[PDB]
Amino acid sequence: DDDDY
Amino acid sequence: AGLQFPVGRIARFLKAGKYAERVGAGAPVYLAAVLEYLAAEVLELAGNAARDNKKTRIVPRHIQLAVRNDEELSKLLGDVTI
Amino acid sequence: TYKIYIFKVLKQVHPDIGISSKAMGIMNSFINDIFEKLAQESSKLARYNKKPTITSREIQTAVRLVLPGELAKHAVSEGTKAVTKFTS
Repeated sequence: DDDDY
Repeated sequence: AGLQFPVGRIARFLKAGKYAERVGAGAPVYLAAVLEYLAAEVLELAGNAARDNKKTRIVPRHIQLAVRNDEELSKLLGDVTI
Repeated sequence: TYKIYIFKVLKQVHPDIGISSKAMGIMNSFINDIFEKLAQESSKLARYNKKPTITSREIQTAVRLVLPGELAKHAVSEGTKAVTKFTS
């Protein structure tokens, strides 16, 4: 998982 | 100077690491403009890869593709993993 | 950290494109690595003088040595313009 900055 | 990148922390950092005992007022401006130029180059290419792949955000894969397809960025930055 | 400045530049070049947390970490590592390469190089150049002094001349040389040729040429021009706008 890689959420918005 | 036109820039978005910060000129202020550079002189302090250079003195505190003893990179030099003195820093000219032009040096931080020059250096921030160079770092901004390189960020803009990578982002523009990474964003092009995102759009080409019909994405609305840059993910690691897009930066890896951008650096890999650019001879000078690959030389400057090295391999991008994941 | 350069992340906020990288974000602002992303929005000038690609107004409609975002960036993941992991991608922004990579951008920020690139900028720190280059900073250190240019700072280290400028440190050697300035080491010739007593009272070692980093000026825009040392940065300019450091850029021409560390960056690949076409990147170096555009960066030097960007560096020069920014110091001209600041100066005048």
